[PDB]
Formats: sequence, C-alpha cells, structure tokens
Amino acid sequence: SLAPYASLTEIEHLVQSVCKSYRETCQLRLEDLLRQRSNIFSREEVTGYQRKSMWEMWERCAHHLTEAIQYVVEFAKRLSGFMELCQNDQIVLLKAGAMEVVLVRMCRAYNADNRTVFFEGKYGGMELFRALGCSELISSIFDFSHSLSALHFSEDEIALYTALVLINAHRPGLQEKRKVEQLQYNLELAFHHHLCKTHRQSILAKLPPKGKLRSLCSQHVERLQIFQHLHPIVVQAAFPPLYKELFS
Amino acid sequence: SLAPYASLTEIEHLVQSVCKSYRETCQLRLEDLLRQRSNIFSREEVTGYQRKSMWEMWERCAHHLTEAIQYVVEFAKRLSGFMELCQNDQIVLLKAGAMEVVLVRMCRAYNADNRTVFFEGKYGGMELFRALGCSELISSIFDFSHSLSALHFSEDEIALYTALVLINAHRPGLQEKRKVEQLQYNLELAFHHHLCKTHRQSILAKLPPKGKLRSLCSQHVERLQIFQHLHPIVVQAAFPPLYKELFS
Amino acid sequence: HKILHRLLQDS
Amino acid sequence: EKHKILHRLLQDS
Ligand SMILES: CS(=O)(=O)c1ccc(CNC(=O)c2cc3c(s2)C2(CCN(Cc4ccccc4Cl)CC2)OCC3)cc1
Ligand SMILES: CS(=O)(=O)c1ccc(CNC(=O)c2cc3c(s2)C2(CCN(Cc4ccccc4Cl)CC2)OCC3)cc1
Repeated sequence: SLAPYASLTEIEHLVQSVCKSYRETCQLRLEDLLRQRSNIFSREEVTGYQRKSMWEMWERCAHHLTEAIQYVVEFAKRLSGFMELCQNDQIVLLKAGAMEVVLVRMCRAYNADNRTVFFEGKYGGMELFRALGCSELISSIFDFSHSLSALHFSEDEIALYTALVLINAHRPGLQEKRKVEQLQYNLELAFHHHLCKTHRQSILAKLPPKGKLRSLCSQHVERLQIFQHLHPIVVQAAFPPLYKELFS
Repeated sequence: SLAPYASLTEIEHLVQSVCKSYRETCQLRLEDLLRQRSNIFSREEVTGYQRKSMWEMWERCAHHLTEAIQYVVEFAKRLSGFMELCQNDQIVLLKAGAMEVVLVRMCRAYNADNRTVFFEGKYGGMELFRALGCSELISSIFDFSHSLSALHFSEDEIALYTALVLINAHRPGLQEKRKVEQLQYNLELAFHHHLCKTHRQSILAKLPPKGKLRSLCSQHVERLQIFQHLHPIVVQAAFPPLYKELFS
Repeated sequence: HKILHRLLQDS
Repeated sequence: EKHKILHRLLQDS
C-alpha cells in the first residue's frame, strides 16, 4: 500500500495481502519440494550433466531462471501498490530485483542435509553444474542459499522479505523515488509487525548484507558476457528473449 | 555427397560417413535411455505435471524441442553433401524437416511395453502432457513412436533414415532441386546398401507414409497458433527465438 | 525494455 | 516468415 500514515489495521491487512500474493505465485508448493527430497540424481545422471556441452547447460539454466523470473513478475503485478508506481519505476525495480528475488526464493529448494538443490525434477549438488564453466559463481549461490537455510524462514517471512528485496527505493534510475520510499516503508512496517508478533525480530540483524545479492547478480552478468563471446549465436537463437533483455 | 555415378566404394564410404555424423550429434546416448526404462514418474509426479499452467508446460516443451532441433541442425551441418547445397535450399530443408527428424529420433526414448516416453529425467505416459491442451496431437505422436518401435531400428538405421527424412527433394521452395535429387539418391543408395548387407530391406515397405510426418508437423503448427492466441506475450518473452522462427 | 513493458501490460 | 536465425546458425563455421 502507498497510504501515508498507514494505521495498524492497514498494516495487518498489508501482511495478509503480501502473503496471499506470494502464495499465488510461489511457483512450487513447499510440500512438493519437501516430498521430492528423496529423488536425488544418480552418479550416472551426474556424469551425464557434467558431460553436456557448455552451450546446452547454459541454455537449460537460462530457461529455468527465466521461468522463475516469470513468477516474480506475476508476484510484482499482484503486490499491493506496485502497479500504482510509474511504468519506468516498475521496470527499473524488476530489472534490478527479479534475479535477487529468485535467488532468495531458491533457498526453499535447497536441502542443507545433503547440500543439494532441486533442479530438473531431482536434487543435485553443485557438481551437477560443472559444464557451465563458472564454479565460483555456482559455489557462491550454494553458499547464499546455505546462509538463508540457517535463518529457517517460514513461507510468510519469505513473502514479506522478497517484497522488500523488490521494493528498494535506492535503485539507480528511479524517477519517483519518494513514491517507492512510501511503499517500501509500509512493507517494512508489515514485515516488522509480523516478526514482532512471532518473536522473530532477532533475524533482522542476521539477514544477508547489502552487497551479497548485488555481487551474485553482477557475477552472473560477467559470466554471461564470457559465455556470449564463446558462443555468440546460441544466445540469439535459443535463449529466452526476456533473459537476454534483463542480463545482456 | 553430391558426386554423380557414385561407385560401390563411394556408397560404402557414405554409409560410414552418415553413421558417424549421427553418432556425433545423437543428443542422448542410447544405453542411458534404455537403462532408465524402469524409472517411471509416480502418480503424485504425474498429478504435479497435470496441475502446471498451460503456459508453463508449453514453454518447457518448446525449450526441449528447441534443444533437440539444435542437434539436428548440427547433424545437417556434418551430413555429407548438405553444406554444398545453396543457402536457400539448406534453410528450406531444415525448416520443413528439423521437426520431422526430431519425431523420428524420439522413438529411441519410447518404451512400447508400457507406452511411456523419457521426459525430464524419468519415463511417463501421454497423461503427463495434459496441461498442454492438445491431447489428440500428443496421442498421435505416441502412436507414431509406437509404429517406429515395431521396426526395432539399429542406431545405423536411424542415422541413414533420418538423413533421408531431411534430404527430401520434394520440399516446396527448393531452388536447385537437381542437386537435392542427386544427394537424396546417393543417400538412398547408402541406406539400401546397408539394409541389403544386414538383411533388413523388408523394413522399406513398413516405413511410415510421408503424409504421417507432415500431419504431425502441421498439427503442431496449428496447436501453437491456438496457444499464441490464448497467451500472446509468453511466446515473445520466453520461447526460444529459433522455435518462433520455425513454427510461428 | 520492450519485453518487460509488454509483460507488465498483459491481462 | 523470417529465417535470420537459421541462416546465422548455418554460417557459424
Ligand atoms: C522458486 S521455487 O522455490 O518454487 C523453485 C525452486 C527450484 C525450481 C527448479 N530449480 C531451478 O529452477 C534452479 C535451481 C538452481 C538454479 S535454477 C540456478 C539459478 C541461478 N543461476 C544463474 C546462472 C549462473 C550461471 C550460468 C547461467 C545461469 Cl542462468 C544458476 C542456476 O542456480 C542454482 C540452483 C523450481 C522452483
Ligand atoms: C533425441 S534423443 O533420443 O537423444 C532424446 C530423447 C529424449 C529426450 C528428453 N525428452 C524430450 O526432450 C521430449 C520427449 C517428448 C517430447 S520432447 C515431445 C516432442 C514433440 N512435441 C512438440 C509439441 C507438441 C505439442 C505442444 C508443444 C510442443 Cl513443443 C511434444 C513434446 O513429444 C513428446 C515426448 C532428449 C533427447
């Protein structure tokens, strides 16, 4: 909501609204990800992924990331207040934040018991991604999901925290910074109210720093520039156009 | 090869060449596909696929089909004679035949014993594809793979037969039909020579009539037009550009 | 930003 | 309607 001086009733309604927008666009139900924890890639399947060409593995990951971003775009379209921002600001917020929201949501698909992530129907470790040729970035993404796994978020906490990762009034290029600041503040009141009622405000000091998410996004953009030099026709022929627009 | 009056030595060399081009671009190893036959999607996994949105299921299948087409383009680039045809004819042959070659190659991933296909890491029946909204086309594709299954092709037979599905001198729009006729004839000599040496010429009268492959391709183009009317932004945002160019 | 714009106006 | 992508894939080598 963009309402100035939002009352306690409005903040409680905003907590409910944000949680419902997230539930309708969460992509996979948490119970489905948990039910599949015993479905792990066999050693022969891992060898098969590691044998794939770099272009084939980049194309698969770009497709899966694009599908996850499509759900974040729908989350934004349903998020209280987002469609009241100007067209430019909506685009500036999604271009800088859709990838960051996906990286946060991905902690639900990470199993700390065996350090594996749900990918293409089964759970696999970072070794599954070897053919991409960006081991440092993959290892950093697994470490980031591991840091969020340790905070043990509920679905409601993910909904309120991802709304704030997206509604960031400090993004360069915003034209109505003051309007985004009001929406960000109301979402912060909603997140803090939910955390206070459930005795979870102690997680605020444990959230990843202002810089961790930007580093992962900047590394992705850098590795894609290296990939596009080695395979300049694969991107224009097979990658999703939304992916090329956001990261090229 | 486009060489006129190909000798028996040239025909034997062309059999070896076509089999090698196919082996280098077959996408998945036959032994991996066969050894995964007993791994079938559970009833809960099937329900999960059937609960996906139409746009998500179409986008996934367009991606998998595009990856399979990319291997057929590399098969064509390595196929003896293909790169000696004019640029227009190469495009006419791939635009009409890439999808037909993929449909033939997919008989390797089909189990006639339980009517399942290898898809996204496990085997599943036609019910897995229900969210696409084109049950009749999916049933026709499963029937086509079932008709090829009955011939129990070797890998060498698939290589020689798929070369002929692609090098078809009757495709409308060819500008140098005489060169395509010559290349088609040499590939037919190579296919017939291989079949004669292995006592398999009896399969020639059992190959599917050309109209069958034409019908599957035409139905796919029609179902994509129906999909694009219901979801006009999904295609331009997320589908592979090669897919939109070949079928839109 | 042609694609993001179209996704935002799609209903 | 268009063949720009197929053309580029074919001339990649
Ligand atoms: C949202 S959810 O919880 O409902 C859900 C979770 C999982 C899934 C299925 N799994 C996935 O789609 C992925 C798992 C992982 C994915 S996507 C990548 C993303 C980052 N990413 C960039 C990159 C880096 C280097 C090269 C290319 C790319 Cl796109 C790498 C791949 O990180 C490794 C793990 C569906 C839904
Ligand atoms: C070639 S291989 O042997 O190395 C190999 C075998 C299996 C695999 C993994 N499995 C697949 O990629 C697919 C299995 C099936 C596939 S792709 C489709 C293709 C037709 N097709 C169009 C469509 C019809 C209707 C609507 C949209 C589309 Cl794209 C439907 C999907 O037919 C159903 C089965 C990879 C490689």
